Amino acid sequence: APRQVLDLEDLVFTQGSHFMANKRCQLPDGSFRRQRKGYEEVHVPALKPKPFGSEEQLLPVEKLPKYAQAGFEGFKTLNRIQSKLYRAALETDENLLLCAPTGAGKTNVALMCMLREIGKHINMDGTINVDDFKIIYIAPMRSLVQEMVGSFGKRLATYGITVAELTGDHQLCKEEISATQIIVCTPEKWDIITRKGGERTYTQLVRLIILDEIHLLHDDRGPVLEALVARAIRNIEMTQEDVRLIGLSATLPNYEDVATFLRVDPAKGLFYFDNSFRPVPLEQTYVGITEKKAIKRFQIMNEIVYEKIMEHAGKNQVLVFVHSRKETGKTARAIRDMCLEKDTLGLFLREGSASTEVLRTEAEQCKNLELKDLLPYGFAIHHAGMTRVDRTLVEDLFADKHIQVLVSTATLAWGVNLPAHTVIIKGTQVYSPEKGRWTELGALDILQMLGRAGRPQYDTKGEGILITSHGELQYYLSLLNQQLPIESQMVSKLPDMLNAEIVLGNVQNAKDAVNWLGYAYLYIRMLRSPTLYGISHDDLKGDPLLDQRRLDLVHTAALMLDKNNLVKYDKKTGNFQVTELGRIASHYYITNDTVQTYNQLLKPTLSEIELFRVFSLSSEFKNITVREEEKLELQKLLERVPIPVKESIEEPSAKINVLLQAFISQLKLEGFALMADMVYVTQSAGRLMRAIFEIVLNRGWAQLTDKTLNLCKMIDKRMWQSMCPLRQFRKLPEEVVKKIEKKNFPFERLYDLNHNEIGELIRMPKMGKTIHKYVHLFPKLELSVHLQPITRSTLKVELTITPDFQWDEKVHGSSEAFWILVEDVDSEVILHHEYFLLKAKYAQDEHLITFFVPVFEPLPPQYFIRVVSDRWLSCETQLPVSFRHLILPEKYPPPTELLDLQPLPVSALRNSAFESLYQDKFPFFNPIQTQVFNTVYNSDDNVFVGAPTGSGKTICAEFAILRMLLQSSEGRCVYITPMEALAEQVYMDWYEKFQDRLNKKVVLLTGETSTDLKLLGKGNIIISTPEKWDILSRRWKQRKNVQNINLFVVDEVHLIGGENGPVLEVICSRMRYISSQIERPIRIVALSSSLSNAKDVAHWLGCSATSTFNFHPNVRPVPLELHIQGFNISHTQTRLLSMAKPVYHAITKHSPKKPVIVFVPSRKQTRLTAIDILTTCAADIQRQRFLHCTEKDLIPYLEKLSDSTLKETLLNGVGYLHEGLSPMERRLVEQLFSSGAIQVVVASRSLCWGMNVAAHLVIIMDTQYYNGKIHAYVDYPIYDVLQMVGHANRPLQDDEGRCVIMCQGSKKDFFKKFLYEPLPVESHLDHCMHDHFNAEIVTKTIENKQDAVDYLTWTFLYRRMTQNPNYYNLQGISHRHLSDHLSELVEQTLSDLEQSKCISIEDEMDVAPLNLGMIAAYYYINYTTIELFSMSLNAKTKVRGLIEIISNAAEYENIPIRHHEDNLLRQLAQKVPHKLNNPKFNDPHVKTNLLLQAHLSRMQLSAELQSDTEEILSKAIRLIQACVD
Amino acid sequence: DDTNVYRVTIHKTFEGNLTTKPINGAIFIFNPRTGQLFLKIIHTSVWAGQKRLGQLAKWKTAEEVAALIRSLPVEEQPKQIIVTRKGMLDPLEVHLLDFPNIVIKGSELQLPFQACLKVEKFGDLILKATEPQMVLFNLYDDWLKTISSYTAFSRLILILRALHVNNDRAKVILKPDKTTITEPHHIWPTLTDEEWIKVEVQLKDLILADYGKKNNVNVASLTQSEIRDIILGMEWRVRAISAANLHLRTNHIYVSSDDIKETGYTYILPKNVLKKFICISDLRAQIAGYLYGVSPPDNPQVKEIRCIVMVPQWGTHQTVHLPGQLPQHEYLKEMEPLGWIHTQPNESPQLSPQDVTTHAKIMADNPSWDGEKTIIITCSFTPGSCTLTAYKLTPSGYEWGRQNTDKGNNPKGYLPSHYERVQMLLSDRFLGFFMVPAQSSWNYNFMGVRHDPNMKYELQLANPKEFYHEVHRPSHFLNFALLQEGEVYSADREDLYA
Repeated sequence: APRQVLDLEDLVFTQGSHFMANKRCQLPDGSFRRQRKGYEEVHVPALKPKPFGSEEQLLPVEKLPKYAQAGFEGFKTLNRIQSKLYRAALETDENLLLCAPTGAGKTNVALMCMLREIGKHINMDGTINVDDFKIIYIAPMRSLVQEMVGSFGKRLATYGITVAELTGDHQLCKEEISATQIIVCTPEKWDIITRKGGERTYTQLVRLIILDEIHLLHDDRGPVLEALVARAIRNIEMTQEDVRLIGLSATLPNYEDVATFLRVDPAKGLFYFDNSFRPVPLEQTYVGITEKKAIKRFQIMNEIVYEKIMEHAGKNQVLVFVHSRKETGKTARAIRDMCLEKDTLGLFLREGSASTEVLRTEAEQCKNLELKDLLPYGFAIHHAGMTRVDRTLVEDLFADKHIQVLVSTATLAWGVNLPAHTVIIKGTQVYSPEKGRWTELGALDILQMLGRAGRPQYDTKGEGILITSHGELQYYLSLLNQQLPIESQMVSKLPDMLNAEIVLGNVQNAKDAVNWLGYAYLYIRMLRSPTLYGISHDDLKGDPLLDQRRLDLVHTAALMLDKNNLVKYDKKTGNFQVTELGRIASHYYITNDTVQTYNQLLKPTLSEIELFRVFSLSSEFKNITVREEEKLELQKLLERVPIPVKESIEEPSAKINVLLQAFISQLKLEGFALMADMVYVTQSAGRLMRAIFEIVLNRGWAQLTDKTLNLCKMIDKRMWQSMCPLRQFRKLPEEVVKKIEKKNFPFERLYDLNHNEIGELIRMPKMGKTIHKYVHLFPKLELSVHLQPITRSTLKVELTITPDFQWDEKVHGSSEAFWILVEDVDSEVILHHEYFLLKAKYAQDEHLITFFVPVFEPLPPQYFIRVVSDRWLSCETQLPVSFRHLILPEKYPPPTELLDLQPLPVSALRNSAFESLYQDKFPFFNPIQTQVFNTVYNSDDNVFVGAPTGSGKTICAEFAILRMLLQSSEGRCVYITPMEALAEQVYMDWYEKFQDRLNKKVVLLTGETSTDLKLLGKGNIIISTPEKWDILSRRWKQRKNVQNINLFVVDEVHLIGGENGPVLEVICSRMRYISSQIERPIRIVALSSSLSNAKDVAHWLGCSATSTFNFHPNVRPVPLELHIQGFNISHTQTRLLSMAKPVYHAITKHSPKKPVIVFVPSRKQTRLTAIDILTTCAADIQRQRFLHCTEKDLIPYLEKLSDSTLKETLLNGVGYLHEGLSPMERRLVEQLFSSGAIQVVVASRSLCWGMNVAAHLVIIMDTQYYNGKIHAYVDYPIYDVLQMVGHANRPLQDDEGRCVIMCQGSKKDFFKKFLYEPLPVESHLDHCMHDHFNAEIVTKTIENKQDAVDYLTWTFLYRRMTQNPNYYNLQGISHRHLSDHLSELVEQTLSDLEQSKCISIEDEMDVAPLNLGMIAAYYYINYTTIELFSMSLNAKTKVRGLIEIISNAAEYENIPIRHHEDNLLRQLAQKVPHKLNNPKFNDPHVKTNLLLQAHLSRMQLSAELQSDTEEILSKAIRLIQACVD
Repeated sequence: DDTNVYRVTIHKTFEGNLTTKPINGAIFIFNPRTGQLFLKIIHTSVWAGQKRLGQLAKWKTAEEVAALIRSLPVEEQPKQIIVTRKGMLDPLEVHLLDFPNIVIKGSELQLPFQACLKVEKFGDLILKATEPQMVLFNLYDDWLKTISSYTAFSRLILILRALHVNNDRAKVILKPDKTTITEPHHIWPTLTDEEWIKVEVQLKDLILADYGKKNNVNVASLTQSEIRDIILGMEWRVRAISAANLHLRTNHIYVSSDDIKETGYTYILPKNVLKKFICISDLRAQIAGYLYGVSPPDNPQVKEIRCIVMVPQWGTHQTVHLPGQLPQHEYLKEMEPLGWIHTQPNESPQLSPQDVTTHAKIMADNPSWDGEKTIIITCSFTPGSCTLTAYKLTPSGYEWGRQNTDKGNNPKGYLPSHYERVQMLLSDRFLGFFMVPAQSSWNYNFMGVRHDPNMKYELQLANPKEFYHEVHRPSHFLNFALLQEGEVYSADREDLYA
């Protein structure tokens, strides 16, 4: 039966923390009730403690765990409760629950559970270094949490372990808390951290939760604690990693049910106690006021307080609890007036005239506070309201017993530990703007105010006099005794709970929603007594397992957030879909109905008057009202604002707006009511404005994002950006800011001045120095940028940003966060966005970010790139993008048509001996294949074939290869792939295709030059690599085995766009050159993917219009559906953490019956990703799903396992494909994945070139990679990832493919721009010319400057020049512009080559080779390497110096250094033989030096560096010989 | 009172449907002390082809008040426009920026201003209205001699209520005699002092008694508050407020089309820069900007303004004084100057003598720009819209504006032969950008101490902000005289967040 919704309004608790859920009270031992006029007074005496049992001794720090006693100095005698608890607190990871009176000493029990959790990680030669442990300590209050952090810092520094407090913004201070141990925080702190994602980046190492004073569950704040508990239990049962759960609460019922919700054992994990073990037994008195008029009650309270004052006016201590801001000093002078009018009675609080240090209290006369008239008497008023140090000066003489009467507020009970004999608390209520008016004070608040009566040292038994209501004193006395049951407010934020957990992804469907809603403390509550929870007994028994209640409750939150656009799904699916707006609201803690109002009010035209009004109408404060009693001053409050809300009228909207403006101007509003309204409103204002800002920026209103960044800065700093900049740095006075603000002097010209001139504006050289230092601390980012045209409407912008102010690590702190936004012509909407998060490492250095922005039909005169910090005030840097002379490339003609001819069978070619190795594999050739057949077989022409990876380009080359073999037996053919893995793999095909079947010997090029020259000439088919095929045969003139090549094939011809493609480009150029020079017609067959520039590729490489055939990637054998999946956080760590859910979910969703290859950026990421996917599938009880076979079928292949990781990962069916495993291990895993036993494979990003096992589903996750060369993230290669997406297809079975590109927000846009459209091919000949130019100048084909011009007339730049001259930045496309471009380019190239001591430039026309030039040409080394060798290698050098000279070579820096590796090689070079002077391990020069030292020392390294040293030595030989020469 | 602008009638068809025939409507405006009524009656020919009817009559009323504000003597241009009908306030505040210092407001206090068509004269004349026209009448016509404007308003309001209630007992009161006639040139019956007082008693007792017999009330025990309430009704910051609607005006353009000289140049601009420029201007604060453009290949008779240059200046009601040193900019290094342009609060079909004078004094202070090839584009703020034109000075206007020292309103040497037209075209194919000053932004509106036309300042390839931007009003934004240590007072800074 479909779920039936319930009206979620009434079934929950109204006005939390005052519920009084029990229908009766209980009397204490000696309670006495006196019924008087105007008030009934009930008194209860002190308790008699529970007697210590027989054979019971308390615990000092001696017989305790030794590593625990450290830091417990001075404390020889603990409280008996902590003593009895410490055994299990130190010996058990069981979940512990304590219920004890405030001051019992459970604090040290949790402290000891934290010390033992610290001792859980310890060493012999190493200390409690906390790289293995972390804790989350949720304390209830800000002042008490701060106090505990401050104290436990020093107490806990004994091992050097740091306790930090949680206040830090998301990304500014994250690596510092990563540099922190147990984090002390609040429930809302933890909740916001979890909705932002802060908990999982630390998780699996934070094994302890320390909840103190969880009694606020009955208060409305209970939702956060309940969210914490539910998420904790659910995620723990999914992760199987344990965690200690230690909750401490006051003595009240429902502790067993709360322990149940906390997964706490009552058997050995329960600690329950009543008020009997109290520190000082409490004698309580409730004075309940039944008076009808508050006009009588207000003075009756003064009179009764005067009575309670003259009672303890003897030797005693009165701590007065006042509720209003100035009530501290307002309760004062009332006792003074009573004492004064009493005819010299009520005063004289001392033992005489000379005694009790009355001269001290008088001589302490001057304080900035009202101590002037209060200190000479014994009664004083204390608060943080008055001052900072005056609280200290009051509390000092209070502890000295010189102030026996002190009036303060509940911030005192929230403050430090200071004792008092007796409490007198007036009011019992507060002014709460959460519900809008006066409310009964917090339960935890009243327990706090009663937690400071009675000292452990001087005071024996405490008392209290609380002036409250006679109706609420029943609840107040059932609170002071164990009679208030601890209930929950869950159903209140159950909507925010649903939204948050749906954005968090632990609950997708209604099934997971019921599983999560059963995780609340409300679940045990309803399970044990739905009575006050919303059911009658008949239906309760009819739905015993709460199945129906979780079917009802969840549905309401689901539907409400669905209407409010935080969810979107019908009753059909049940699976949740959270969007950008729901995300912004859930992450920035604004209400979901306020978020609905904001989505509906947000428009492109939002002015300031309307923006602030929309912020004031937010549903966060539906309880704020506009009272007349302050509406008189509200007129002034509207008068002092500079921006007019005047569309708003005198009511809560305008009152909130004018309160915003009055605070921003720092304007004084008399009424405490409006003051409190301002407090709450502006407290949530940052959050609301932040959510609206993220929303409107992602929606693309650039003007709205500018207004919102102005509002965000102004609400952060509580000021206006029109005010002096240095007002955000606390250093220079308001006087100095105003001195700079008096006259008209823009900030933007404050930099160019001298130190004296900077102050000479107001004529004060006394400031010039400090003002100058402030101007040098004034933040600035500097921007250079380049524009590169790829397509007509599509361009690229590459920006370099450097900090132009030296940072201040006390002000700049950890890092600088900003937004760089690419904007259109007139800058009304934003085009794209990159959020810059720059650490302390990268200041003053250029930041090189590359992102693509398009254009459209109306070619614009200039676009924009704006870099402005998040929090900064008046600090921004814009960057023009001038396109007035911009000419983009030619619109490329559309694709060749996909015509329909008969599927050609494999016997089509009349050769049976050729059909043999074709027919038995695929029954029908692809459309592209049957189309190419005619021109590729029955002709001798040069072919250029565009078809995306997976359409059969190997067959396009093979038809022509068989054609050449049919043309002649002894004809030659050389195929070239610039990808070494692709060349070896296609050689793996051709070896069985040719040697056994066709007998034509196959040879794959090798590094050994002699060996490769010999290799050619024996085989008719030679596969090759670019360097091996260029360096050799660049001088082919004499080697007669080259000019005889009747066929040359080239695989992956689009690859020109990337670096190191100039080798293959020059190789094809020279191939055609020899094809003309040899007098023989030399065929070429180039196969590549779809490219727009295919026409020019053909026209250059010798193809005509009809004899060219280029097809798009949309014409594919098995068409693929690709998707872009975003995680909106900029931190690559956060992205990789939160992408795990989409990968497993996609395995289950798109291809639950097909294999899944998950490509991740790193090799070690492969093991970790298999672990994560396994921990995501194991909770999904249908576990071990990636295996299709029995248990014992794997053991014969698992016997040869090396890493225990790989064995178990294959056992769960995952398996990883990387370098560290053996080649036979790669063979086993490939066999498993290709055969279908392992339904999943986790592959490193680099393995997408040599993937010899096909697949059905591809998940390219975290397309970034952390390159150590810049020590920063970078996009995955375009064509590599395109082949990766092609690697998910099984032509035999699948009818379509599934590719999921999981990428960030900015890194999925480039996907949408480059993936579904094909990609052209670019020519980098302008950059990489000198190397091949030098080789050919030596080889005597390039004989003069004009000869180098002739050389230019052959290459790929020659093609793309007038196609997109904006790529090489050529200012012209006409004849003279192209002529001058070629001329000057060849000229500067030959000039630099002759300056390098490589060539001789005579007459400015002729050129010839020299010693160095010939050396380079022969040894195949870069000109830079040869120049450094020529300039360094001198007379007296030795092996050591030559090692560094050869290590700093050009071809030696291509090897990278990975993440956090600057320590391994550092400790290695600590004991390495030849030391260095100021080297950084992030330079591949010092890295190759370290590899050389290690290889010379014959010490075994880790594989990550072993591969590197191998690659080094495999190449160093040519450089060695050249340097000896 | 736009209650009467919308009118229809229902009659039974042969189908069974209640067939609707639209009828003559009218938007009424009243002024008490003028005793003045102006009813703009449109005949039923208006709503023949327009699908929407109610909101259509509302928009018609708003645009009608707009054009009436365009036609009425500025001496009578009022400060506030009070509206009986709420929906007027929106379209009125959209269209009445043509009186931008005229605020628009609705009345919670309602007036029987439409039901005063229960007089045979006005109602009959409204239904007999044969074409569109606004007529006026004198309501309290006779009272003002020995009565007050205030009492005339109170009396008309009460008698109007009584007429809207029954009008039959009201006719009994208004024609209690056969010899007492009403002045036909006046609206109401010309009665003596005691006669008008007795009529006040009649209308007030009518209101009170009908109120009581309707509400089953003891209407004699009601106070004077209930009686009065029932009878009479129901019982630069201006710039910072108005200028924010500059985006709504952009999408309403008028390009002056008239006789073609057909020999000179024709200026074609992309309208996005004009939108953004009226957005960085205001309703009265006139913005000045120098145009830059290209002539199309093989199209010398066309001059497309493809870029805007904003240089340091400020703008006032009728003039705009721009930098005498003119713009140098690489983005326009291959460009030419086509002249100047200004936003305008006031609407007339004559090229400003001050503007053309600055133009000729710039073409004579720099001969690079061609005088006949220089044009000044005025963007006038018409009723809820912008109307754009571009006029050019010949040698006649050039001499006038060059030697002309006094830039008064109608100086000695203004002439109707002085200025000349050029035709301009909006275009949706190509877009440019704007370039503004370097070390500050364009706007020194609030800052006159930093103003000069000889000022040294570069131009920058970037976009501008609105007129009232937080930067270019440095006066009020830095206005802060604060007592700091008030933050220690009320030290309850409970945060609990982050």
